[PDB]
Amino acid sequence: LLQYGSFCTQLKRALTGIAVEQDKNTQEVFAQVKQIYKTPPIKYFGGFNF
Amino acid sequence: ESNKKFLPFQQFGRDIADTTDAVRDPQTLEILDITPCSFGGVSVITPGTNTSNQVAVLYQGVNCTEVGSNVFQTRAGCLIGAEYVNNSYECDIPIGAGICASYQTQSQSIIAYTMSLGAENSVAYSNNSIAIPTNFTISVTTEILPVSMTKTSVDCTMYICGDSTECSNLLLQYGSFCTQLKRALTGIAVEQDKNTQEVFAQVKQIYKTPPIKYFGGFNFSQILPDPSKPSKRSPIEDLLFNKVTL
Amino acid sequence: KFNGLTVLPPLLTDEMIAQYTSALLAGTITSGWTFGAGPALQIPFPMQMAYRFNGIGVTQNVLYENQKLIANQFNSAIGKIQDSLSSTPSALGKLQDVVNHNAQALNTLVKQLSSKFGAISSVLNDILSRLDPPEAEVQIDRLITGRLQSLQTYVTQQLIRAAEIRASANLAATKMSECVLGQSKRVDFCGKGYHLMS
Amino acid sequence: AYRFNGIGVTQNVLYENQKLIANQFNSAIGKIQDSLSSTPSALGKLQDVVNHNAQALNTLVKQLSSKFGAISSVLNDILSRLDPPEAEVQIDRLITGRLQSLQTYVTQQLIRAAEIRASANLAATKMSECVLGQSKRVDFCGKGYHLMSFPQSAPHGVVFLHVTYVPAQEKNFTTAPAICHDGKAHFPREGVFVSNGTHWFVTQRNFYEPQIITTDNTFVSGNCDVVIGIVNNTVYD
Ligand SMILES: *[C@@H]1O[C@H](CO)[C@@H](O)[C@H](O)[C@H]1NC(C)=O
Ligand SMILES: *[C@@H]1O[C@H](CO)[C@@H](O)[C@H](O)[C@H]1NC(C)=O
Ligand SMILES: *[C@@H]1O[C@H](CO)[C@@H](O)[C@H](O)[C@H]1NC(C)=O
Ligand SMILES: *[C@@H]1O[C@H](CO)[C@@H](O)[C@H](O)[C@H]1NC(C)=O
Ligand SMILES: *[C@@H]1O[C@H](CO)[C@@H](O)[C@H](O)[C@H]1NC(C)=O
Ligand SMILES: *[C@@H]1O[C@H](CO)[C@@H](O)[C@H](O)[C@H]1NC(C)=O
Repeated sequence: LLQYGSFCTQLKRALTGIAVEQDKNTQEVFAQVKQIYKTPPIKYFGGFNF
Repeated sequence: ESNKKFLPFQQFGRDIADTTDAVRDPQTLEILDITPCSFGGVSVITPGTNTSNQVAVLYQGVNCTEVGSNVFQTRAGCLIGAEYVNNSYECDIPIGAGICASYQTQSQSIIAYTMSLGAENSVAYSNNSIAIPTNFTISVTTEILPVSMTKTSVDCTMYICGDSTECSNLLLQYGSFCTQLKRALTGIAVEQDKNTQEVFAQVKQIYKTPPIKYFGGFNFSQILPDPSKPSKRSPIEDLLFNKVTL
Repeated sequence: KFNGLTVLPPLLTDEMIAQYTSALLAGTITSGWTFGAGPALQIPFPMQMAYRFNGIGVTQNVLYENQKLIANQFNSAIGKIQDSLSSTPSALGKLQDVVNHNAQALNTLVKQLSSKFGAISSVLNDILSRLDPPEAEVQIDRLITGRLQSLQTYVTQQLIRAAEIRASANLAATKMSECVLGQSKRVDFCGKGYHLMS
Repeated sequence: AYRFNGIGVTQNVLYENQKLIANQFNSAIGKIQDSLSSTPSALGKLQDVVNHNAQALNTLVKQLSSKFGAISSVLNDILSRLDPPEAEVQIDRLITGRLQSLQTYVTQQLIRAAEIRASANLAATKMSECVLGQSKRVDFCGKGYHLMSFPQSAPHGVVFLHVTYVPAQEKNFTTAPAICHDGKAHFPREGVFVSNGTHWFVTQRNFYEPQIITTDNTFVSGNCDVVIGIVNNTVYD
């Protein structure tokens, strides 16, 4: 197989790029805010139920 | 040892993937399960060579029992050469399920930790209180977007056969793949031109700025073209063209 | 664990994504759209909802005189959502298709290892221990070619799928930015009707 | 001032703060060159294209030295070293390998071109919507409240400079939904009722500017016994 060439390097590169893009997708979609806000202990909002 | 109920006439065993996973000993009638030996990949974590030469090694998906003194077991595998701490920082080098690694002076060493999402905050909601701003700020941000790429063309005969007539005659027997290749490359090049044409050619008139550069106190010298230099580019454009180099 | 095929864990765990979602919910409940363009500013919820009513083109007194009815309608609509999700069998087909496609691709790639491609056998170990070196290469070459072709096909299919997945993720990010952190005026972009919140 | 009115702030806010806004804009513009120069990976997106193209071409060129199961990887020697009736067996393998390499390269190029076209379409839409006008979409032309944008050209790409308005220096206040007077409810036309502790004013959206409550900035439209949390105070005429 070593005589054929360097197809496996290309395959590995493609798979690694796919994985990195997969991580970046969730990073872009969900990590929108830079602060971790917390809801108040009392759950009254004028009659709205959450 | 196998808990498999072999009928008195079967000899081997198979699975969904159709591979051997059980066998009976000819000398002693006993069913035995066969499992593949441990294997995996190795990753090397290191800062820049300008910083240091210390490295850490991650064996992916391997229990630490199978494989300097500091060894850690993450859900991504076995980590060797790094120390774990409670301190949570922003991620520096991603590793696995919420685990990151960094080069910290503590002296200098490689540490592993759990990534931190951000700073905790809690706004004071109430029945009849509001918050109103009393001042403002003007901010300027940048965004970078690619448009086009290089256009290339390939000759089949010169690449495959060079100048050999016998090779050309042999290749002529295969078919008409080269016509398709040429068509694809030509289409790619035409689309590459069309991308810039659509992005930049928005206006049909060439407007010119007035000779006097007064706009009520606003300074636009950094983005307007510079007539002193020959290529007529703004300083920011000069910096952009100098930064990107093959 | 297959033959050289491994699955890598994602960088972010499920708990971290849940924390992000909870932070977004708390911000949009306690501050409105202010926290999406700067510091978060407190405001009572009925005042914010009256502001949204004014945004869609209705005066505030319409809401302030119908607070209980609007709250009851919102509560009932929220309550019906769980039943609607549970009753429909194909409610989450889009998310199941990804897992089905990945499993099918991996199963096909694994199953391709049992083909002979024109050799005496599909196992290298027996050929090594049954023939001699000067004649095993002829059998080995065909297996090599077939397995290389299978790997190339799998990689191409994975790339083609990843492109579409990236497009869907970009659309989801745009929707999160425009429908959750603010109020949209684009028609049929954040639901059917006049958009209020998400 | 028209753009300030577009984002929801009155003109007198700008006309009374012209020098400060100009100074802030000048400083923000000045910091951009330093920000671009200091960051090493500021222009990675544009460098990735060149890197990918060079890597693909280098791999395609390097593939010409493989033998693919022949005596040699050079046709010229085989032609001058063997005879016609036996050179075809060696030539066929080289032909097949080089054809496969060319097909792989072409497929990769097409797959990359699709993504490049998508990015170009997004850039064109951004140029149309953020530069030729003022956008109200959130986080589409920067972070904050969009004011304007400026384009610049870069190798194989474009750079957008977005100018945005960010509030600052907030303060606590006490508010009420409506004001009761003479058995009549009063709602603000535009703004919100505010109180410093002893008196009630009406202020605008994103800038503290109290005003005396009058019939010219309110409408009655209702009664006093329906609104929850109403606060009663005098209304001047
Ligand atoms: C590693 O081996 C030990 C042996 O007792 C076992 O308890 C542990 O669960 C193994 N680790 C994993 C991740 O399976
Ligand atoms: C994190 O803190 C806990 C507290 O009990 C401790 O048990 C654990 O060892 C700490 N992790 C370290 C030191 O890596
Ligand atoms: C807010 O107002 C409601 C009346 O609708 C009242 O029941 C509640 O106690 C108030 N909140 C607090 C914190 O007192
Ligand atoms: C507004 O009130 C809250 C609660 O009293 C307080 O924590 C916050 O600091 C106040 N805002 C400012 C700008 O001081
Ligand atoms: C609130 O406004 C009135 C009107 O001028 C003023 O007299 C009063 O002092 C203000 N309250 C405080 C705490 O300054
Ligand atoms: C004005 O408000 C006070 C306090 O809420 C209330 O006691 C009083 O009855 C109101 N005035 C009238 C005329 O109802």
